[PDB]
Amino acid sequence: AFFQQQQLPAAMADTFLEHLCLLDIDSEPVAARSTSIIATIGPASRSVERLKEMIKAGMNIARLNFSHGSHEYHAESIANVREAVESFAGSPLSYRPVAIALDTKGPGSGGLSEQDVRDLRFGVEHGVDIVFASFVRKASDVAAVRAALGPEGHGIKIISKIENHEGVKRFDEILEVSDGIMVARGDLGIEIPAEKVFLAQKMMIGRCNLAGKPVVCATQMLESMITKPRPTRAETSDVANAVLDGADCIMLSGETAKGNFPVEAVKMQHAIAREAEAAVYHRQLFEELRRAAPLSRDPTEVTAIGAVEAAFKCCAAAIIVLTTTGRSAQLLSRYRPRAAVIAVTRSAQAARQVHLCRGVFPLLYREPPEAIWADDVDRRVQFGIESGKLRGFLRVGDLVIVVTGWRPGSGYTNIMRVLSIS
Amino acid sequence: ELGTAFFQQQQLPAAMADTFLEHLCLLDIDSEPVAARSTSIIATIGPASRSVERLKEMIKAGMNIARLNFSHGSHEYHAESIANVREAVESFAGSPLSYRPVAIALDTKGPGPGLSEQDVRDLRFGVEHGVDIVFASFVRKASDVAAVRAALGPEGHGIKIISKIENHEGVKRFDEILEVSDGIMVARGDLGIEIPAEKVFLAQKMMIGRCNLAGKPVVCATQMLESMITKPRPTRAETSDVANAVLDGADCIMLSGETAKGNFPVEAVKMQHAIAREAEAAVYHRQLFEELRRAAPLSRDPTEVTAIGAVEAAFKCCAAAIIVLTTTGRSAQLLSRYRPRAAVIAVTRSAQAARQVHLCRGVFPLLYREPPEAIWADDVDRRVQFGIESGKLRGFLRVGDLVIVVTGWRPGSGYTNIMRVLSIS
Amino acid sequence: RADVAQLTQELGTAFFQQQQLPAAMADTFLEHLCLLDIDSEPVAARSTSIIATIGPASRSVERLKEMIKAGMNIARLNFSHGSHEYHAESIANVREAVESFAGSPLSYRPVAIALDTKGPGSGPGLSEQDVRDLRFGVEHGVDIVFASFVRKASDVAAVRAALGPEGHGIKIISKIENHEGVKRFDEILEVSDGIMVARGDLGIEIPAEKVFLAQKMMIGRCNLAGKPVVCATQMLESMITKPRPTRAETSDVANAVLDGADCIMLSGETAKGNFPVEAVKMQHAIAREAEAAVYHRQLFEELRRAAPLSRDPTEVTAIGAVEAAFKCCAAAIIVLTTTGRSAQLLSRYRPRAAVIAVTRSAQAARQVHLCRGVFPLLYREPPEAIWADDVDRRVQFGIESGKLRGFLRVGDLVIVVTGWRPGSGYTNIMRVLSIS
Amino acid sequence: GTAFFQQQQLPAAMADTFLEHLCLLDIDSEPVAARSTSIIATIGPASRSVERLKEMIKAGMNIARLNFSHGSHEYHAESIANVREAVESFAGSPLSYRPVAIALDTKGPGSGPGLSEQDVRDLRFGVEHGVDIVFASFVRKASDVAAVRAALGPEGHGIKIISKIENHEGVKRFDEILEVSDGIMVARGDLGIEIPAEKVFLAQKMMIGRCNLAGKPVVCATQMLESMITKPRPTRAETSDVANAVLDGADCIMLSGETAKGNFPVEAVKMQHAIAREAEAAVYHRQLFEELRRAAPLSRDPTEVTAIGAVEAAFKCCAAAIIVLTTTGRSAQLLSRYRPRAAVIAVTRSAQAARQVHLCRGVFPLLYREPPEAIWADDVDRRVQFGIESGKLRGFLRVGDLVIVVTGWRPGSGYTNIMRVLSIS
Ligand SMILES: O=S(=O)(NCc1ccc(Cc2ccc(O)c(O)c2)cc1)c1ccccc1
Ligand SMILES: O=S(=O)(NCc1ccc(Cc2ccc(O)c(O)c2)cc1)c1ccccc1
Ligand SMILES: O=P(O)(O)OC[C@H]1O[C@](O)(COP(=O)(O)O)[C@@H](O)[C@@H]1O
Ligand SMILES: O=P(O)(O)OC[C@H]1O[C@](O)(COP(=O)(O)O)[C@@H](O)[C@@H]1O
Ligand SMILES: O=P(O)(O)OC[C@H]1O[C@](O)(COP(=O)(O)O)[C@@H](O)[C@@H]1O
Ligand SMILES: O=P(O)(O)OC[C@H]1O[C@](O)(COP(=O)(O)O)[C@@H](O)[C@@H]1O
Ligand SMILES: O=C([O-])C(=O)[O-]
Ligand SMILES: O=C([O-])C(=O)[O-]
Ligand SMILES: O=C([O-])C(=O)[O-]
Ligand SMILES: O=C([O-])C(=O)[O-]
Ligand SMILES: [K+]
Ligand SMILES: [K+]
Ligand SMILES: [K+]
Ligand SMILES: [K+]
Ligand SMILES: [Mg+2]
Ligand SMILES: [Mg+2]
Ligand SMILES: [Mg+2]
Ligand SMILES: [Mg+2]
Repeated sequence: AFFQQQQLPAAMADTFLEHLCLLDIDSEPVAARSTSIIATIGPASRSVERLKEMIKAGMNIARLNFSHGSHEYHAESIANVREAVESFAGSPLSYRPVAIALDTKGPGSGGLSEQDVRDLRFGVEHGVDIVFASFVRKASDVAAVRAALGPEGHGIKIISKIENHEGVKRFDEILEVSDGIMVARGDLGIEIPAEKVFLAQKMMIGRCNLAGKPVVCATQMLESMITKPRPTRAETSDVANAVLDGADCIMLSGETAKGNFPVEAVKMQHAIAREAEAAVYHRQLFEELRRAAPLSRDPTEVTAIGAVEAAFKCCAAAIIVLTTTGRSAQLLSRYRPRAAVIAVTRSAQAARQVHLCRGVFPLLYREPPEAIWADDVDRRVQFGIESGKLRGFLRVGDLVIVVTGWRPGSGYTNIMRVLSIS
Repeated sequence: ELGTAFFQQQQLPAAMADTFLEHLCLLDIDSEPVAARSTSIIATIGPASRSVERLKEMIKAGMNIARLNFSHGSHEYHAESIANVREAVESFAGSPLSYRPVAIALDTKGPGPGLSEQDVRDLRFGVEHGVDIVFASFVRKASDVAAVRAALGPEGHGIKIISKIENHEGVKRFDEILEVSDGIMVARGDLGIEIPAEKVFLAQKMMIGRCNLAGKPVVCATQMLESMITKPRPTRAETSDVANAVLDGADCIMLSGETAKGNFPVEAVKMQHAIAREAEAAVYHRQLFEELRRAAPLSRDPTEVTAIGAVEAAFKCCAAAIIVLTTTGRSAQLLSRYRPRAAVIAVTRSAQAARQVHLCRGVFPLLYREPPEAIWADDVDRRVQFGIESGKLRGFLRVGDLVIVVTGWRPGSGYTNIMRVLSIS
Repeated sequence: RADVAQLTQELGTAFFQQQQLPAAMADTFLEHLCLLDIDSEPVAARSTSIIATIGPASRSVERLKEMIKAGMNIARLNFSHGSHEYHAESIANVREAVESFAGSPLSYRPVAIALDTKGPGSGPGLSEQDVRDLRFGVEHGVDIVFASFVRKASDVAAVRAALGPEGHGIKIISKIENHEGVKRFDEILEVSDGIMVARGDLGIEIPAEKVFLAQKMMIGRCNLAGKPVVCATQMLESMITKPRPTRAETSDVANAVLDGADCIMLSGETAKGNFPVEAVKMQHAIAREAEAAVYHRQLFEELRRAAPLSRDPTEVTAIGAVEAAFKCCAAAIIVLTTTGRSAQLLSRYRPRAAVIAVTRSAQAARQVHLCRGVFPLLYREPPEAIWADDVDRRVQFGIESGKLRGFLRVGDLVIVVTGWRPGSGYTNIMRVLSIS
Repeated sequence: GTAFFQQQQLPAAMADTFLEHLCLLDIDSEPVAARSTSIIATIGPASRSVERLKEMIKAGMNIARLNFSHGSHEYHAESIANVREAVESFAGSPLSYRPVAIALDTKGPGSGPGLSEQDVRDLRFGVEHGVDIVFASFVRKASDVAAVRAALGPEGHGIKIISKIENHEGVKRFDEILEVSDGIMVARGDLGIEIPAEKVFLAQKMMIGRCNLAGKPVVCATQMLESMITKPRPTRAETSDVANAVLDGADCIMLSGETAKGNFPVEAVKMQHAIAREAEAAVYHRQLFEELRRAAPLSRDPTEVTAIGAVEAAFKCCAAAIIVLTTTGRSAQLLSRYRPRAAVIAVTRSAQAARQVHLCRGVFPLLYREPPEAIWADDVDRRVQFGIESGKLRGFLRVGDLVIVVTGWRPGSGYTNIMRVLSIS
């Protein structure tokens, strides 16, 4: 029964053609949904009660579109998101962190506009986790956004939106200085021929996967759901193909901001992403990512590849990793393990931000500390196991890979352990 | 010899990549497509696309197959649509650069326990009106195909039966259906109501993969550019869907309400043409050819053996075309199954085979009507030169190019066994 | 170039020109061959063990010390000739030469003692002389038995029974020397600790032109099973009388290593020849060149694809450790082992990094020479009060001994493999450590 | 049949990995194909008798090597006459006649910087006596090859120059030497004294790999069966060395003292024949063909394009043979470079080309002696039928086998462009 589920016959295929031939509509997905969902907050999704339903449906990142609405409007949206998120904090083993992303208005006819400087300052003051920087055309645009965030915004992730020909042509220099990328297909589809957008999307996703940096696919993914309860056949195909392409996140704009079915749009992206993740041909994907990732003398990078290899060898249900900044979890995610990456962190901001990385499930640790550091580490690993059992990731008898470091503080991950559950 | 400009076009840097990941990383929006569009476009005929003048614009835009939906309209209405298609097609007979065959496909209303009475009558209408293809609705098992075949009667055994897979049973019994069918249509409209909407992409990719393995045509259909029924431009999901159906391996892509009743039928055809050309250049031929070769069983059939040798030879020299002489279309179909980048120019005396080979990706039919030469070898050479001169006129070939030529050792269908390398003079 | 660019700037272009590294980075086996370079010098310690047959040319204590220095790892006693008294004196001379280097535990070289049986002769199974010779082996503490003319699984069960309850730790290496042994190979390998491709008799029992097929098949199946395989007989035959071997002989040694042999053997070359020390030096020089020429990119990929999924934590840790070692160009993998098993499971994935096996068992230290790339370090300190401290001291002993021997250098990365509790069978941890 | 797929290591040939290919090698799986690696035997006192030479031709000797380091011109002229007399004693049965090449191995430069005066005289003797090949000793750079070519004069333009790599400089300047040479010899005797003995296998494997990539013949030489100079059977290292030279990709294997002066010249040839047949069946063609195709550059030469198409077609149908008509041997050499499992039966009228194609693995030369037919197409057909009749008599072909036939569009060398699938009747 285990080997009939989650497209495992198609996963064992010797060629990509045979993998396609073995895909089975009756093979049910079992793993938790790996690709994060970004939902744009607006009149249709602003209330606390509506936001609770969207969190339950699968929303991981709330997007604030600063092209419309005042600072007062956006501050109320942020407060409503935080109220809905904290309503589930009473059960720490099941609590789900939700990131808040600020999407800038952009440069308009201008570099960094004066409104963007004020909006970025608002973001830092309100503790946003991510900035989706509009119309990034070159590396100096990213440096300007970074400078506008100041010393208090050092920890905010900058995701550069590629929306025109120049952004595509200067992609490598933009990715180098960015934390990640958004394929902003709306403007991209007007700036370059509509029939070429799929080439830009596939190229950018491939380069972000190679760099190990998050990539978001955005705009018109389930467009018809703004007025209709069910999407078109092209829309479900688009969501599935963005996941198969290698996107870390998928996005909803008008579908959740102003449409009549915001919760249903989130549920639809969740249902498609789960099916598409099981249909990923891991045999070729892992081989290619492993071959292309450069040789490294960084112990976190070395431990990450060893852990992902070990996970595939034993069909590990999960890789439990301790992380301060999210970096150790991101380096595991870049190798696209089938095993869920359960990231145990004390940082509420890192817990929200790791939603940008495919297959990272953040757990915010709030248990009393242990006097002995080695005992504190072990208690965090047991917390990952207990949350994993409650959420359906793990069962007694499963094997897990545990990734830790040799001393406290960020940057010292160097250990991988094989553990039997219970 | 060819220049650096040649190797920058048609996604050639991405084509030379050693891995699929590197192939994706090398895709370039500035690398322009050069080859002729190989995925056929099926447009549904209706009130928005029935007039002779509108049909001429749709042929110019790229329509290769006209679909008649027998779920609506009388026999008289469909006979007038067929006459209008034929009138629009024959209006280009004066210019060899513009004349193109257009297939006519009858899409049945569907089943009741067996073949419905209306389907028996509609299939008989198809034979009487000389249709080329039947898109058989709601095929659930091999006996449904046998019933459609029997209803094509004494005169219509040459009509191609494309089975529409629209429900759970058709998906589960796919192998037995494909075995007795000429091809398959992934009919996503009903399929998306019969099975969970989130599973349709799995059924589409599986059916396309199995048809590619079997060397039989597969059509991707329904809601590909849906928003274009009322809007002049499609959504980002719609252009992505068309490109991904071509990258999946679909031989044909289809338009339904977009051309039958929408406000922009010509624009919908133009959009499918533009996307398909871009997506065909983005196909990773290096892995695709290797996998089709490895999966295809060994064969002692000379047509099959010649086809793989010709496709291998075409890749070796960057051949502009493979010119094949065919009476039934079979030798061209066996070349098409290996997905050459070279266009397959199929020269035939059969008007029906010329229309039907539009079902096979990358087959460009040329209908030959000259009186037959007394010496067979001279008649073969005249048809090969007709393919070369048509290719020159249409932009496929230039003097100095290399072409692969596929013929047989004697007249009649079934004897293809020869592959030649010719320098265009 | 992007996959090695940062490491090339850090370690230098000279590092990536040595040990056939340009040929190692090739995308195809054909390109790997085209890039093999006679100017690319080997750097790694020799990983294929050398078995030398003891005889009149190599029996003295002084001669044995030179053979240990030249690279002999396993001493073979051929029980087809010589009395029990003769073989007991050979064993005592080997042990005296081995213990003459015990003064420095960090450098000392364990040497295994292997008993090669006379065989069944015209009989159907275990002969009476073999029963007596196997009892002599147990009484004299031999580490390995090379069982002659093994034809079926019941032959190895008979050898096992003759070793008695006190010889349970002795490794049984089945010699495949005839058609039946080749045809029943799978059942023989299943119950054996390893195999010897005994080409002398095999080349008379089957057509001489088919021996290479049997050798390549048996080496491939042993590599797939993760069990040691020895290539034997006439590898450097002309060196019995000449100081230099023929072109076919150097080729044969290199190809046995490239095929995947864990051990290579010398018979008359060391037992009776005029150049026993030179024959050992020649096998050492060829094996180091051939080990660097192994196409690890395809070999590692194929060993992972063919090896079934495992729920054994030692097996899971071993593949993770070998993958980590390749990622950082690790100098060594340091492993703690009681029986040798954790080191054997690392060895089956054929890492380029040396596997430094730290053990308290003198017998396991001798026996791990059967596994390619395992360098045994015998730890003699009494146990620390706290088990975690005792584990740490053994890891540090491997590091310090490694540095003092040129295996490790300051700045190198090392992979360390340990377990969660004392006793054999609990290896489950892999650590990345920087050498300071 | 199942018996067919159990022979010639076919279970090991179908393996998905090289490791699984090794695990499936079977000592009971008998070789079926004809031996494709040529055997060069050095002529000396043990192999000069016309009667002894007839036995060596029957045992499998394809090339007779004359070592000009020993013996006078008078001695070598008698060797040549004895070889020719033994070879021509079988000319009375044209369907079984085996051509045998004559190769002149030069003394070398000695302590000098380039072409010695004795080599100039020996090379002139070679041209005057019609030798087919020159094995040029101690080639260190491209100018050494040009000097050998100049010494052959205007009448020796058709002689093949095989450069012997015997020292460090030859290995380091390998690429420039291969570029101007017809092929290479890995001369392990001197190479093993000029560089450390333990590094010779690296130079051998590298040079064989680069020659396979370039599509040029490579010879493995010296001490392959050394102990057979005095003993009836070789050592285990010697049989392994022969098998590994074939597995490495050598086109030819050589015997020196084993045939020139030893007591078992015929047995040494029989032993190389037996080992080479076993080793050729153990070649992992799945990976080898894939890598040769991937590495071989794109080509606009029709002979090269036809060759890859023909080899691909041969693998698809398990063709018993590829029958090629050739004037210079070039069309057969281009087929050989893709290492088909099918035997390349090369039909030629050139006695010299028939002798020289023995340098290319898997090429079986057939010398055609009939004068040209009046109709060129009939002359082509008669030569193809001669290849079939020779193949049937020699055991290469049987009724029911498929063969690939490679011809050109006009008489004269350089116009091969046709591949055809033929059933043996
Ligand atoms: O491992 S992957 O999932 N590769 C998917 C993939 C797609 C197309 C083809 C080429 C082909 C196209 C269509 C075919 O039907 C067919 O047989 C072959 C081969 C492989 C992967 C994904 C993302 C990044 C790296 C790697
Ligand atoms: O297709 S071939 O015959 N390749 C042979 C080959 C040998 C070793 C390995 C590396 C390895 C892998 C697995 C092993 O078991 C093992 O002993 C060594 C991989 C491939 C071929 C020959 C020549 C040129 C191109 C191609
Ligand atoms: O992923 P990051 O940010 O590098 O954090 C990993 C760090 O987490 C740990 O596992 C635990 O550290 P803390 O006890 O400081 O939380 C460290 O050993 C390791 O360096
Ligand atoms: O593709 P099909 O229908 O098998 O037809 C291929 C046939 O066409 C030819 O090339 C030409 O045949 P005709 O002269 O009869 O048209 C034959 O030699 C070959 O058998
Ligand atoms: O390779 P083996 O024989 O399984 O030994 C590995 C064992 O060695 C250890 O690392 C140390 O164990 P000891 O303290 O008993 O020597 C164990 O944790 C582990 O189980
Ligand atoms: O291999 P080569 O030397 O190019 O010879 C191939 C030539 O042989 C032929 O098949 C037959 O030519 P001939 O009739 O002159 O012998 C030509 O058509 C072709 O060009
Ligand atoms: O800004 C965006 O999100 C877009 O243009 O798609
Ligand atoms: O009939 C169709 O085309 C469908 O249901 O998609
Ligand atoms: O016994 C042996 O070692 C042999 O036969 O090779
Ligand atoms: O000259 C030769 O043949 C050699 O040195 O091997
Ligand atoms: K915005
Ligand atoms: K219909
Ligand atoms: K013995
Ligand atoms: K000479
Ligand atoms: Mg935008
Ligand atoms: Mg329908
Ligand atoms: Mg023996
Ligand atoms: Mg020499």
